[PDB]
Amino acid sequence: LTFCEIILMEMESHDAAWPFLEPVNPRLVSGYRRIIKNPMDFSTMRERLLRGGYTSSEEFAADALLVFDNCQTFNEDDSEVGKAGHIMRRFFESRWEEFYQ
Ligand SMILES: CN(C)CCn1c(=O)oc2ccc(NC(=O)c3ccc(=O)n(C)c3)cc21
Repeated sequence: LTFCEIILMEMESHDAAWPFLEPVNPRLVSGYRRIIKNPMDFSTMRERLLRGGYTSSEEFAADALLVFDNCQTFNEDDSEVGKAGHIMRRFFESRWEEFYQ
């Protein structure tokens, strides 16, 4: 899972990562809690990873993909947040394939 941490750090430093660094505060984003039932973000992933809460790379990847699937459900593809989610998903998938094929 050290390679999960490497990928997480690269995601956290990406130019398109800004929507995903911290949990969405649903008080500030109308409809978020109604539409997205299983929120996820990179800081929540980091807290779990550091504490040993992922028992396989698959569990970590499922949380990453949940970030991107939530983003695609909630936001238009041509919105700033939606565009960022598509970039981040492809970045994740590309880096993932280097360590986990
Ligand atoms: C103007 N506008 C494009 C940016 C505003 N803006 C900012 O200046 O700093 C931010 C920091 C975080 C957020 N996040 C969200 O808007 C959001 C909305 C739906 C969603 O699914 N996610 C994952 C994130 C927005 C901002």
